[PDB]
Amino acid sequence: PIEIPAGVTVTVNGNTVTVKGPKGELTRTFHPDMTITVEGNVITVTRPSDEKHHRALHGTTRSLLANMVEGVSKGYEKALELVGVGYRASKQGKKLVLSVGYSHPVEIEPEEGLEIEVPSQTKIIVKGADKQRVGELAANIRAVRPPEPYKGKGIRYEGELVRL
Repeated sequence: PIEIPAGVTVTVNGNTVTVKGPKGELTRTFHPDMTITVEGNVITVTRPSDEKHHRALHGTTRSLLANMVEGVSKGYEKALELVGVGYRASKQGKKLVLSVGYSHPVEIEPEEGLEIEVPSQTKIIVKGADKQRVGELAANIRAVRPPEPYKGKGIRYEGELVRL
């Protein structure tokens, strides 16, 4: 079973599961053949048979739930860094404002369930409960102005190896 940490509320309705927590809320549907139940303090997954496809479905369903529980409790994040003189980021409302060498700034507003933090003018942190959506928004930010080959200016992931 999956342990429901504190602060986390799990709701099951047929094949749709909703998990809420301090870091966010996520709703997910699972394979019909799988039975999901909140057994007091733990989430249990019961497969219909012992054939292989079910055994595989069972472990796959279990993992997804575990990660849904990890996301709203612990949350996920991806950091990016700005490299280049005059290149800076700031937070104006829910919006990320980027000054990356164009005539005017680029403003990005995260969708629902996503946050963007700017702890220093050259560091951007994207966070949320869905690891995928976090990965996707950070790739979209970097894509505004990826690192150029001669000097490495642009936006790069925090540990991005971009040798000039």
